[PDB]
Amino acid sequence: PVVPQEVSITRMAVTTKAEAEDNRTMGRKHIVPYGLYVAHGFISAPLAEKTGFSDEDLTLFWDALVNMFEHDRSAARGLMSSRKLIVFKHQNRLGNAPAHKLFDLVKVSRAEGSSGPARSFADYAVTVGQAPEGVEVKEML
RNA sequence: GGAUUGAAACGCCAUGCUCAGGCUGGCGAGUGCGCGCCACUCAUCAAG
Repeated sequence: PVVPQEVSITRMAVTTKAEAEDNRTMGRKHIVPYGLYVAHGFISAPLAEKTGFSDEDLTLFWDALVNMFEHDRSAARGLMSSRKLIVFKHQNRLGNAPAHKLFDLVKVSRAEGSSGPARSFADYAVTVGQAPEGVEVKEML
């Protein structure tokens, strides 16, 4: 669970002449002190065959995922980054094991020496179990 | 391999809590109160 913090901020300039008539406005800004998010995804090769999604497209997709947040900087988003990317590659065109059982292999738990609310990625320990025989595990990050 | 009222779908761009203000002015621990009254080191033991 995350506990967003509300930050009150002020601005020197007023926007309208009406409110000018002592001249400052107070706004607020919502931030998550820290949070680690898990995103699942699926790529269907049979659908790709119907639209030409090729291997160069897949490599570009992995590149986007690992570099997704590098160009999305803004005043509101703070610092976001991709920490880890596990890819399960199936031998067969359609799958070889149930997806939900593969997602279970990625265990995310808190480091041993860390207590209290998490404030950095170092407070978490992430491990990947052994995948079934028909699936290959790749760690792009 | 035609159709999961489906297929596609950012809440998003940005914004000083600031400018400043002695905890101060001053107030005896002080007046006083015997360690003191007594009590043998002593009764013996060649020098070789």
